Amino acid sequence: SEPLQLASEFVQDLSFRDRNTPILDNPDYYSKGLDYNFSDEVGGLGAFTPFQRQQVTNIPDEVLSQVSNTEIKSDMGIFLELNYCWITSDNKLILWNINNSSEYHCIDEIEHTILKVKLVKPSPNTFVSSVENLLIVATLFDIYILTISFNDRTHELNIFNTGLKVNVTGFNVSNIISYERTGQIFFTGATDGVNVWELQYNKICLTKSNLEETISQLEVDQSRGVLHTLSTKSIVRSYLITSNGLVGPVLIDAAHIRRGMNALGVKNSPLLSNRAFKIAKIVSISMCENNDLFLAVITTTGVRLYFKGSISRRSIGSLKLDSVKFPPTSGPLSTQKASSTYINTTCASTIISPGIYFTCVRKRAEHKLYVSAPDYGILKNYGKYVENTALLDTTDEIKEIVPLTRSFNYTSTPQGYANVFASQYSAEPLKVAVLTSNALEIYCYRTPDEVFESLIENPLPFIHSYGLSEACSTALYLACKFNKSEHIKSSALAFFSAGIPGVVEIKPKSVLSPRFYGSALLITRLFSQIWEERVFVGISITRPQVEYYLSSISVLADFFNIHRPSFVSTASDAESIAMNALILLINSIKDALSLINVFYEDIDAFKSLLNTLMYDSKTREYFFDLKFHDLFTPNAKTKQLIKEILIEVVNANIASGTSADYIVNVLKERF
Repeated sequence: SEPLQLASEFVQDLSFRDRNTPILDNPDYYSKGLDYNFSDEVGGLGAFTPFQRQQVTNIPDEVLSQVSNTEIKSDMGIFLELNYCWITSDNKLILWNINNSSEYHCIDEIEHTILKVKLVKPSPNTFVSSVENLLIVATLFDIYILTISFNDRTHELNIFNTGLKVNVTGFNVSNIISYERTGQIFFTGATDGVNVWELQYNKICLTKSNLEETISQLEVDQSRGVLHTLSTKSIVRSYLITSNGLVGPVLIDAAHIRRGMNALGVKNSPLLSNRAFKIAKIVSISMCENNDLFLAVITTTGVRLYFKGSISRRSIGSLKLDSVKFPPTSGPLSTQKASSTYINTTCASTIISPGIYFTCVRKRAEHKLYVSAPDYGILKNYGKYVENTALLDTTDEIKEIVPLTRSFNYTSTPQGYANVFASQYSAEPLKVAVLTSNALEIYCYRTPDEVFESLIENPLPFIHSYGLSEACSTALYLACKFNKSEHIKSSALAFFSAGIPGVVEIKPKSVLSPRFYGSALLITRLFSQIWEERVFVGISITRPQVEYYLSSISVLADFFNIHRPSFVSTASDAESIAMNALILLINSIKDALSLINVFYEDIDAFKSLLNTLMYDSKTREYFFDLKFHDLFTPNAKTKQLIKEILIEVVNANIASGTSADYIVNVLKERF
């Protein structure tokens, strides 16, 4: 009955709903073929284009000039962690900043032909455990380990030799990879078959697979600690990484795959025939994304094969083919079974979590780049799996494809994992780097707001795909959004307030209107990360974060304070009550964040005061377990505690000038 608790309950119900959206992959989603929204032209999907090319950065001349002379071996790649690229020519290695390309560092401490470079995490129990990353360099004779870090002043890259050096003369190292949880480094040699070695550094290398020709790829399941190897004969071997070594392997081969396909009821695909069969790429799947799925296999025909598995303490089960996705054409299974759209697919192809498929196709006429992104909104709105698949701009041969940012997954559980609509505001904007022989190309993911923006003259397909509530939420966002044309803002506001006159109405029925649910969704998603987190530990969130949240909620506060008489003052009155409660909630959140903002002006003094103040035991305990939502909708105890605290911030000389005045204004008004 009380507004703040009511709004709080709404917010929490919606947060629950956001955390429990369908799991990304399920065999039932596409057992009878993949529902594609496909275009073989750049920009062809129009509004629902998942990615757009935003820049092309050439490999700098000053960098290429030091690669000019290369008699034997050249290679290049992207360092996922550093946002740096690298080139090797014979014995020299050059790293260059993706965000600069005037800033480059050479490694000259290397005598012989470089075979492999790799970025890796340090082991937890070492003298270099503090460093962010290690750079492993393997040549014909040695493995060198360097540290890479950032200077805290000139902000340039520091690269230091650790002094670690490992003899690998008869190896010809061909692959390097790490298990990050332990910092273990596994590697292969081109002259040691399918054997897996390990490098330990407290220098020695030891075999793990000694008492299917050679290994072409190593892949680690970081969430489970599983090691997959892909060999030149398209055989996958999986091992459980344990403290006492590798347990396995379990195998996937062409025969296993034929058995699986026949068991799935899908028979005689020309793309999976014994002649046409070869594996381009394998990519592990996190148990956070799917509890059962262990591994995706990309074939040279562009087919995705999904395998489930199971692991115990010292054992690993054989992988079973759970599902298959065929290329798009132009159920549809029967035609997708024989689609040649992705013939042939190269090993530069990859899958970026969650489920985003970058397909590097080489025709026999020419390089084409495709991307397939699951339509998350459709999945959570309808429980239906649809991929938006489009041709991309890149025409040059693709060397590597790597995400430059963290994946925008919403939860760390299969439920709600791919809810990008909930994480669109908090997650880092997804950018994907495509390295070719001439340039680095950056592709940016298009969020719901941009989709709605493309559909500003007619948001009907947005509503159709994503639902009316999401449409109102995004319209509110765009109506408040900074740096937009007046046309876009006024159109978004018009939709939010009136809907589409004569076509779509926004109103409560006898449930509340999608305008209310949209607004509430915005509030819930903005404060998703800090809602259930404790306020005091110092304060659990930094000062720039506090200013961020405060600014955001201030924008919303002003918005609703202005357009209030249109929403407030039986279904209609229920709507009025809910909306009023929500607006009060917004203002309250603003108030709390404002007090925290005041606290952040002299944080050392405030920490001191908190130390001396922190009063029987149950109250200091009640204080240190206060969550942000406890401050957003405070009970009497919280209110009196905060009152006392402010009283001390003023009584003692912490709050300076306008701060303290603002505080006594607060104590006077709402205390």
